[PDB]
Amino acid sequence: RWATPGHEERPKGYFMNRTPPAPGQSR
Amino acid sequence: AAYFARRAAQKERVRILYRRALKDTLNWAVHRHIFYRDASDLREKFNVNQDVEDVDRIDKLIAHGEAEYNKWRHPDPYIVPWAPGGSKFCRNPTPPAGIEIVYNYGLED
Amino acid sequence: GITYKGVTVHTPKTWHTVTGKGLCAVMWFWILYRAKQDGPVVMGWRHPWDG
Amino acid sequence: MYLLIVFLPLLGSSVAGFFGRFLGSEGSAIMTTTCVSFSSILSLIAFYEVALGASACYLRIAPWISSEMFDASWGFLFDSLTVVMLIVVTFISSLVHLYSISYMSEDPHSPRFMCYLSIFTFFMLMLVTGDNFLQLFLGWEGVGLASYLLIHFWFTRLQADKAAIKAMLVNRVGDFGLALGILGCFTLFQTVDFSTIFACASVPRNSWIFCNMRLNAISLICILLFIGAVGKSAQIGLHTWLPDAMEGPTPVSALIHAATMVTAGVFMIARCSPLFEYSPTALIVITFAGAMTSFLAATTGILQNDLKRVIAYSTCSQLGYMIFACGISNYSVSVFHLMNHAFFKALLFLSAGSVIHAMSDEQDMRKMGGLASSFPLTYAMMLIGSLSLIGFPFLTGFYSKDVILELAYTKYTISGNFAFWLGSVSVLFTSYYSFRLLFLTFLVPTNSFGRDISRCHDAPIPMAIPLILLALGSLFVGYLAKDMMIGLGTNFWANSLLVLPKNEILAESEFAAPTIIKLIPILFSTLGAFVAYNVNLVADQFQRAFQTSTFCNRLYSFFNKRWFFDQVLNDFLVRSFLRFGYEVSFEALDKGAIEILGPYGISYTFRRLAERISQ
Amino acid sequence: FRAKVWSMTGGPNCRPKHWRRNTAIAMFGVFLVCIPIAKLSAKLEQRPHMPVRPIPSQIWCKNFGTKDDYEKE
Amino acid sequence: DDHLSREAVVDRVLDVVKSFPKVDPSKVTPEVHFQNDLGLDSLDTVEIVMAIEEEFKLEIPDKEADKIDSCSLAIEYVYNHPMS
Amino acid sequence: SVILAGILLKFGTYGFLRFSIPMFPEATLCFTPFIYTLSAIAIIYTSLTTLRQIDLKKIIAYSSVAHMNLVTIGMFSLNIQGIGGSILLMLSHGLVSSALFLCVGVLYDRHKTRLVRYYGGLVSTMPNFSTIFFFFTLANMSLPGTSSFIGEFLILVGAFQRNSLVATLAALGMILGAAYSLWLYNRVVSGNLKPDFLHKFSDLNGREVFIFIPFLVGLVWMGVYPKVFLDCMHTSVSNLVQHGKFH
Amino acid sequence: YEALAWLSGGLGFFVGLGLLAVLNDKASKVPFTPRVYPYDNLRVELGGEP
Amino acid sequence: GGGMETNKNKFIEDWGSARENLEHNFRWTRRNFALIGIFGIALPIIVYKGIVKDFHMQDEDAGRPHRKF
Amino acid sequence: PLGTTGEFFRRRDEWRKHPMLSNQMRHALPGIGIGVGAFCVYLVGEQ
Ligand SMILES: CCCCCCCCCCCCCCCCCC(=O)O[C@@H](COC(=O)CCCCCCCCCCCCCCC)COP(=O)(O)OCC[N+](C)(C)C
Ligand SMILES: CCCCCCCCCCCC(=O)SCCNC(=O)CCNC(=O)[C@H](O)C(C)(C)COP(=O)(O)O
Repeated sequence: RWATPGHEERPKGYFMNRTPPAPGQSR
Repeated sequence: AAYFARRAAQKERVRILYRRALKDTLNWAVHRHIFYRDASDLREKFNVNQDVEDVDRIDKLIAHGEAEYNKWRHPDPYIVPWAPGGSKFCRNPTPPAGIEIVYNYGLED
Repeated sequence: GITYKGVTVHTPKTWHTVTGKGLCAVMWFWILYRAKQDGPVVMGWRHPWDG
Repeated sequence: MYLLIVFLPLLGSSVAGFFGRFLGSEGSAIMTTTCVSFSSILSLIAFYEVALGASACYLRIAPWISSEMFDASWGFLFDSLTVVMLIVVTFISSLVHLYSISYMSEDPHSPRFMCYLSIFTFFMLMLVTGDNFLQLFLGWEGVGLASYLLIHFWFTRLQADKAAIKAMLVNRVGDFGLALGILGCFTLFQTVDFSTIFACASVPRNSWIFCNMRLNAISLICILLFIGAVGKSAQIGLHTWLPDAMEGPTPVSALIHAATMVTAGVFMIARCSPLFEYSPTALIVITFAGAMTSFLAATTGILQNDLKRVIAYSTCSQLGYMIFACGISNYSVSVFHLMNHAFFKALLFLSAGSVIHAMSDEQDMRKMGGLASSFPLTYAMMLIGSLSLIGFPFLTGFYSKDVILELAYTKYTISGNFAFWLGSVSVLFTSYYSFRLLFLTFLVPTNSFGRDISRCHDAPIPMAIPLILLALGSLFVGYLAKDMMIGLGTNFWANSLLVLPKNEILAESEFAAPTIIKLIPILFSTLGAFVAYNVNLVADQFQRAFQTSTFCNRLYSFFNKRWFFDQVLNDFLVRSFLRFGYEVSFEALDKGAIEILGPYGISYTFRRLAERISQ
Repeated sequence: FRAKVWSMTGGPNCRPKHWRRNTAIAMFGVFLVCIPIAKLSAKLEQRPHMPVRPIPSQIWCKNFGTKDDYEKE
Repeated sequence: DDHLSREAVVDRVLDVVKSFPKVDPSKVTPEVHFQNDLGLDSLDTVEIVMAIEEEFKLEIPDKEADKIDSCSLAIEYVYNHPMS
Repeated sequence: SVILAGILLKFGTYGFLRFSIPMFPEATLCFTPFIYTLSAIAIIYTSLTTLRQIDLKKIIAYSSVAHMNLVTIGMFSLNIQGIGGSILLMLSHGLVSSALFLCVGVLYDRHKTRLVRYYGGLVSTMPNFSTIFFFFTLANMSLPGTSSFIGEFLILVGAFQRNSLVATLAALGMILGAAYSLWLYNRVVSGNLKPDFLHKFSDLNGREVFIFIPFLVGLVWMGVYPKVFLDCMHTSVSNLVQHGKFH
Repeated sequence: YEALAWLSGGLGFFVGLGLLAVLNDKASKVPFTPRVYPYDNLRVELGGEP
Repeated sequence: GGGMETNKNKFIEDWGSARENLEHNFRWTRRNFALIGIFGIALPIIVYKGIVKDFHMQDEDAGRPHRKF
Repeated sequence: PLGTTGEFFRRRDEWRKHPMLSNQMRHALPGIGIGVGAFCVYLVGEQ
């Protein structure tokens, strides 16, 4: 299992539980 | 009397104590080629009376059996590792069924 | 390993038996090797190093 | 370069813990282990350039506590004694790191495990390389902290939580003595460094004023240091933690229970060698405690029926043997047995873990029977390790146990003879339960269940290479190190280990041997082999189960419950403390007694005095 | 519910797709910051003793055989 | 972690009472109780429980351990239990 | 509540330094055993009282009481290092107790229970809060490498140099400090998770995460390199210790 | 409370066997003589005065 | 299931806000007198005597006469 | 064997034999058959 890609599109959880906005705008 | 509630308790205790005695026999008999003879001896001992009808001749017998059984306990009895008392009880328990985590807490306006 | 009425044992891999045998034989030989050269040291007879 | 030996494991641990989401369960496994292996290679280089090229290396980073004439610094002491333990800690830590990646491939929280392991590696490197008592004290406390964290690896596991808490309290009560020792030795020398007290450690000859009565000064300091080492070596005083410490994961237990934190208490004595030799009173009580602990553990391990529990008592017996070795000014056999032990018990721990996790995670003697032919590799490994453990003639363990027993016999002091007797009678017990372990498993009809045997899978290759390396070690290292470091005045230790002229009995420990006592522990070993084989293979019809009337079940309970220490100590100390912290301090001191001055104590007093004043 | 909590040290089975890419960066990150530790230590490691045989640490070090006397510290 | 279904459990569970010598292995049924239909002594009730425990690693709590007086209760139980 | 143990608790203890020790040189010496026999038994009695406690706030306050009773020993033990260690311990305590009350108050602002019975298994969730709480508990656990240990080691050194008996009782305090704080940590954020009471809960957002950053950096800075703090006040402590006497 | 009764015996064996090592007096049973060094038992290299 | 606060079980509320106020219980009883006289007047006196004795023994070793204190 | 319960127990777990693992008596010490031969080879030749 050292060659298969991981089954994760993004690290689970939100940093400081702040949901990222729609792409393109700031924080 | 004609009340089977008392005898059903007797038929319950006999099975419970037989199961516990067989468990302890397995614990004491680390090797099994002695466990066969020991288990046979325990089974035969439970058939020594096998004919009790009077209620006055059972309480003394159950008290004597409990006292004799509790005298040897094998301080380290067998418990399945995932059993309640084993070596991996609550190893990696299944997460609780319903719990949610809110994200936007501590915001303003 | 061939399967039986409950014990369907799996045979050990190729390198989990020959490696063990050929590594344990080294220790078996080494016991006597140290019992021959440095063996006469601790027996009470023929103390080595100019003795 | 010498800073890379210590700081690389810390850096790897920090980056793995901070970015354990950036790296998968295998990225941290291949990164922290690689960093630890690089540190091990650095330690090997330092050993080549110091142990053989005899020139110790010294340094000082920055002043830690720059108070008045209390100079505390971040310096390290890369000494000849220290680098041997650098090898011991780094090699075993890297091998354990390689061991765990196979074991932890199924355990979810993988990266946290190598993070904790690297924290432990960094802490004990800081301890062993240290040169100041207080700067060694941070390593001393960090070893306990990492031990707690690793045994507490299973936060859900209730037993692990209680075991970790009790281990922390008992270790704190233990190193209480050492903590007192730092400032005990400071009040006579007005310094805390090692090189400035080993230069002149024999000059002070005055007394003190302790709590009760005036006693000696140096002897009291050494007594406190030994009490501190008790907590980190499971001596007679406080050894409640180690038997219950194997409630966590296995790969750490090969590193914390039988390999390295084992070495902390003995290395306390070993590092401060020219302090205990000038306190003969402390040496005698050290010998008593070491022999007592060794015998107690050796007779403790025999009844227990678990893989990890019994070998913990074997580790404690080796602890007692090493403490005695450090108690008779014969520190050579102490470090030699330390180096041997870190091989032939770490190997056994890896073998036990391999046979445990490959058999549906079961560690028992009563239930699991025999499956030796199912897999010969790790059984050959564990057989080699056991042969070292008993110390079969002309093996790695023989070259330590034989010489330590001979040294015990030679010294005619009131403690030498008693402890030699205790060690001789403990050899029988250790050779008994070691072969009991060899027999109750893999050499009996299989008493396990029919499902686990079908689900059989041998040791994976990445976890077998550490076993191969340890087997290669603990078959040649004893022969290689017998001459070079215990060889009647070997010139590589220099100032690392100092032995006083008066208490130097080595040559007559070999040239005055009666030959009727040197080869006797092999006789107890073969007698134990015979009795164990007879009881556990053939003659078990009455020799195994004793269904007598009285005094025999209680004999079973006395050693199973380990002398009721967990009962008497608990009820009479901690239960009483918890009872009187609620029914004494919270009843008759603050809440209820002097609270007659706060609410309901004076508030109602002024509800009568103030009332009858308007009329 | 494990996906909701951040688990800064990584989730239980956190397996990023490009974990090899991150591991390459992490290993490179250790090496680049390890050099200042090695470089800053070169001004340290005072060992007045001269080994009987030459070691390979003479190229980056000079604090050996120089601090002989102890009357001008 | 295969979690064997009813197909592989109907045979293993019934083999326990099939090997019992007191009961004749000619009219053994997946749905039968040994009290009356099979004619077993009232003491050997828990012995079958121990024997099946030696096959599947699971120990029912003693409160309802002997509540299984029928072969059906044991097999539905051992399927219900996940770690068996 | 974070400044009752932050600055409102340091008035009297610091008031001893400025208006009692140099003010009454001949009276503190005559009353030294009384302060010892008060503080040594305080560190024991309060610590024992701490164990049998259920409220989350009260345990931290009792630990603060024990820390102040410990620093009082090192302050009245007139030593050039005892007083400096007293000041270091007071600063370190002002940091760590403040951090601990914020840590136990962020739980209250979300659930409002203040009971350890309800709290449990908070490592399976809000792990960042668990890490911060563990770090600050270790700081209160009196480990070397944190600013506290620098604080009480000098206290013990100053006490032992004067009286041997008082140092043992004082160090009983840091022995017993592992009985309540570690128990609280393992009973609040490392137990078995219960969904019956804590149905839902979040983790620390950007505010309380940044709140602990100055605390953490100051803690580590004054723990690993307390030189600047000692450097800035060696003259004043020397002047304070040497007063009234001329030998 | 019955455990304390076994506790006394368990430690009693250790101290009892410790006293037995006093009843044999192995100190006087040395088969050799105390070790002696040159130069006043190496007085110059163990302290004292040059 | 949208309440972030605890359920505040009835049987736990009394346990919580009962130990908070123990003045009513701990007013006058036989065991209280023994406990107070053995652990609030006895132990402090013993430890104070030990401390002053230690100071006196320290003074004697140096030879200086003990202070009255 | 006999015992009215022993025969059922032994008969049920009759797979404990496992002829391949019938008895681990020769397998207790695996490396004798090669070590002694190697020792004899190295001893008879260097004379
Ligand atoms: C003596 C003091 C020295 C300084 C103190 C720092 C030493 C290390 C102390 C912290 C060690 C880690 C303990 C963290 C708490 C353990 C429990 C926990 O909360 O785990 C968290 C935190 O995990 C961690 O362990 C993070 C470790 C970060 C610490 C790394 C720094 C250690 C090295 C720094 C030492 C100082 C270096 C010198 C500075 C000059 C999450 O773990 P998960 O694997 O995600 O499991 C949670 C379950 N669930 C996924 C469902 C949420
Ligand atoms: C090491 C530990 C081992 C323990 C050994 C000591 C155990 C105690 C030994 C001393 C006491 C005994 O003999 S324990 C022997 C106890 N035996 C009985 O009470 C018989 C009861 N008989 C009945 O109820 C009816 O006749 C009937 C329903 C037909 C029968 O069916 P069951 O009975 O099935 O219900």
